[PDB]
Amino acid sequence: SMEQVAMELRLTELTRLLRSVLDQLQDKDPARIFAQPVSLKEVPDYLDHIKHPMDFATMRKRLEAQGYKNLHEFEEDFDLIIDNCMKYNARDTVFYRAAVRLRDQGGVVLRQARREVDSIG
Repeated sequence: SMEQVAMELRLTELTRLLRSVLDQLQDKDPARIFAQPVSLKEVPDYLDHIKHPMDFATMRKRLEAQGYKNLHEFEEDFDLIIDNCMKYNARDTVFYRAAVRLRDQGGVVLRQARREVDSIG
């Protein structure tokens, strides 16, 4: 139907906007600490601690399949990246500290993303 096509176009357009958001957030991780999944070869107990792992590569896979239906779903995955890191790692670590800085810098980008998503519909 035409209604289904129009809904598909809206999802494609959201996908384009989320890809720009993802690129902007990932620039706030210049050390690439969050670029890839925590390796279970290297951190074999990770899944005993963290029940829903997340990372930027995994979000990019989901995004390119158009698997984010709305900005809430995308933000949920970004907050998992931060929140997982701040539980597994202590305050005095480069990991924890990178997550704080990504959270603080990302909030700015996400504040305007929410306005754009709402504005454009």
